[PDB]
Amino acid sequence: TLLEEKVKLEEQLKETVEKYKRALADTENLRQRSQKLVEEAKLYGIQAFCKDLLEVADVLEKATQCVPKEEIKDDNPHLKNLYEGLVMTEVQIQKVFTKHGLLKLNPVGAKFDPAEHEALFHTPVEGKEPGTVALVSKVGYKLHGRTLRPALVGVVKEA
Amino acid sequence: TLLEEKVKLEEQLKETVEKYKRALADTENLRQRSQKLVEEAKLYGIQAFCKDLLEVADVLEKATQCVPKEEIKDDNPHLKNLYEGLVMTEVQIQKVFTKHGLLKLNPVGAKFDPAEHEALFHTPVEGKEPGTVALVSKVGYKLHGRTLRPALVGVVKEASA
Amino acid sequence: VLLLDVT
Amino acid sequence: MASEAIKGAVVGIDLGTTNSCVAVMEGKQAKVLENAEGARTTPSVVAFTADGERLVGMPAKRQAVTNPNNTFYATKRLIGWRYDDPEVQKDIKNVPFKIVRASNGDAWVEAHGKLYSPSQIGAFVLMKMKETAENYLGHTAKNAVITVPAYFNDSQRQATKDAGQISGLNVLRVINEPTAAALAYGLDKSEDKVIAVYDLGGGTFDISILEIQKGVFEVKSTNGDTFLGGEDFDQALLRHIVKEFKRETGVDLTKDNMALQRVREAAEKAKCELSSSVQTDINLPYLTMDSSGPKHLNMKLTRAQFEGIVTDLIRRTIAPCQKAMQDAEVSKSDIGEVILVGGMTRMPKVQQTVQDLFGRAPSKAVNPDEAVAIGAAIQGGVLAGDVTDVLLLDVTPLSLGIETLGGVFTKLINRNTTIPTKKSQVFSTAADGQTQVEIKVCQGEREMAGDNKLLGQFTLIGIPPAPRGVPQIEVTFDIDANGIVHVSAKDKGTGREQQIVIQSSGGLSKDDIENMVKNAEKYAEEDRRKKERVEAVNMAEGIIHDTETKMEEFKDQLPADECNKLKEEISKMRELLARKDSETGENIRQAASS
Repeated sequence: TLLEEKVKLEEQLKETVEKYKRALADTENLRQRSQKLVEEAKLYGIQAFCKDLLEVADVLEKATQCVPKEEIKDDNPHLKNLYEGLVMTEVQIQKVFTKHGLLKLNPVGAKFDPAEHEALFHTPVEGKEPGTVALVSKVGYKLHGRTLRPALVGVVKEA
Repeated sequence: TLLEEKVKLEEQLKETVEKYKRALADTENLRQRSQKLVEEAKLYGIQAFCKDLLEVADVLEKATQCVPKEEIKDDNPHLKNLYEGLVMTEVQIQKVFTKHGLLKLNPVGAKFDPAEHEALFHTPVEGKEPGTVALVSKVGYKLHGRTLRPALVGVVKEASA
Repeated sequence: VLLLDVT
Repeated sequence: MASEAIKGAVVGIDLGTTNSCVAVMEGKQAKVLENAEGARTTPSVVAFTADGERLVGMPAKRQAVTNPNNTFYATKRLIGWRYDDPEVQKDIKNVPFKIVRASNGDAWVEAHGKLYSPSQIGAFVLMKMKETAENYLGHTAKNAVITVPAYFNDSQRQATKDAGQISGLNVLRVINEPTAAALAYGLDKSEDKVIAVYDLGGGTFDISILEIQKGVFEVKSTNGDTFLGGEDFDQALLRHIVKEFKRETGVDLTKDNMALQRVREAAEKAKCELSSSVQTDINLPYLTMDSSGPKHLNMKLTRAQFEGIVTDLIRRTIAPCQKAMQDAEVSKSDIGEVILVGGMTRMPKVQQTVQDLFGRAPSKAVNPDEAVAIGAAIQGGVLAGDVTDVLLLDVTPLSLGIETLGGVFTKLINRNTTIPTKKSQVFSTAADGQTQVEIKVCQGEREMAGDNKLLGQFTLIGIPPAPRGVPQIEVTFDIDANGIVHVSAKDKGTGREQQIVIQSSGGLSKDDIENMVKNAEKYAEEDRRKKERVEAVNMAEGIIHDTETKMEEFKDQLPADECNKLKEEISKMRELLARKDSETGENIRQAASS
């Protein structure tokens, strides 16, 4: 009679405590899943922003590079000020990209890498190893160690 | 002692049952809050990148307006190409901004709204209704209702008379 | 004898 | 009284003079909440409009220029002080807003002919913080743990309690800033010690000598400089930058307004950069417009230059700390640990000064900007929440799972999963006509079956005949508390269940948590590549088997000599050089139509 009360209470205590630990351990996994979901959403948003931001840097780099360095003289002040402003803006853009993970890719002479380098054309070049980036036609970019846009480069072939 | 011990242990049983009820409430609240926070991190989440590119955009705008616009002729061809490249960069960055909800705030004649406009002077301006923007010293930027940089405006004041 | 995985 | 049954959410509202912060306890680690604008620190500015409003925060800093006589800022210097006090008498002259005496002779503030106590301004700031906490949490946050300066006497602590009560918050306890910093750094469960807190970077510099005897914190002494803060350092750097620009070119930026703001932001960025790197570059293209043309600023700044600019400000923190040591009756040898709080304590020069001043290496493990808020959140969680229950909740040491037909290691439970959990996943037969199903349970992190470990093996015997993919088997893990994993395989539809009580669920608790995970991250891309290769082989052989079965069903008037893509599929299979066979899997042609 009264002895059954102890057994019933002990069994109920054990079952309820196990159920409570089950309830308090599911919320932790749910919180971890929530944090992972938030991280992935943020990463995808930032990747989408970077894919559109690359073009601004490309356009500014081409515009500045197309001006030869010979004609920037003190007798053409309007071009000198503009060139200085543009190169400073380019390095500012690259600084901000590097701060938030967007890294450049200029493997001048580095070995070919399908992950980050794309072979626009193949042509043997003297003095360079086979399968080595002799020239870079288009610069590539990386995000957090994952290639966002492969660099279009030329691969030295065998002659 | 047996009866009081049993009573105390049953009270602990009821307490842990109500704790389990609280745990269910907590995990449901966590589910709802996670569903809200994923949306918040999807709409926003590029806030640092935009807040850092605002100054590049302003510098490009200043560079576009810098050239006196009278020396860009065929006599100086390299200044022409550079200016057109800079203008192309300006329009490209403005197209990239608005693709992600980054809308410029240029309230030349709107009412002074402190949630988006950082007042700079309270100068009295004649012929303009009090509480508007006399001029925009710097264009603001916002994305999805979350202002990133107030447009540094100058409000007008009522006449002293 | 090797269990499969449901897609 | 008995258990108060708080059963609610506890938030730690770090109510500061200029900036404020609110934090909550997200399980085992505290978290700082971002406000509506996405910024973690809410300005403690309360501004009133012409008709009536209560703009608080950035919507009140922005409007302050048009409303200078109704923008109440830095009012925490008037809390709990009478009207006839020396500090209030020095403060009243400088502040634009009107300060009036109350009925009880207390220093209040006035707005549009209405009396506002310094407690009510804090109440409005607390209301903004509670609104932010309700926006994040979802429900109402009723209980809070507010923080006050360590020198706040009983009257000012009572005023802070009244402010918290006015805003509709259940103020459990009003905590000290050094106590909250110690809790955030983790010194609550510590032996007897004497610790010194170094608070530099805000609107004031405070140094307090704490003692952790018996597990309670008793503040032995407090000291510091009132007129020294993080704004002076930024102003010094800005003055250096503008002076150097004027020296180099000849245009003074003090007359400018937008250029000054650009220079200030660049100086702040460089100062925040001159703590992890020796040198920095300050580029501000098109800074000023002149008759001869635009001028672009370009300055290089070295760490030594910055350390020499502000060496007087750093050296002004040497005498108050020494006097705090003297009053507390302790020396350099009696201090057990130094606690760094404040935004400017990340500069290696400041930490070098602290080490030279206490003889101890300061602890830099907690973000000094948000140490008070996190400490208040931890103390609040301990005081009324149930967090130590989660603390004792053990987690799985390393991930578990079962084997796969293609050699893959399916992850049913990940690595860092709380122990008392149950998870299930359905699985199908290996091939058509199979009646014997074996389960291989192993523990590891690599994406391979036998490359990590092997806990055990059992076989689920007896399956009714059925085509491949139709039978369903529920392999569910029933790991209970105290790391007792009950691996069980369930055959859905029929009987013949299996169940094992595999032991050694993290029994070898060692550095294996950190060293089997260190080499698992380096060997990840190759592991993913080989897993993708074997999955490609698996689906390729499945497709080829389906194609062969369909071909052996229809044979009459079947000129399938052109349908011999199975040969090239097999040839590609015996080739460990291609990326994947997914693009070559277009071998499901069924032109025969059964």
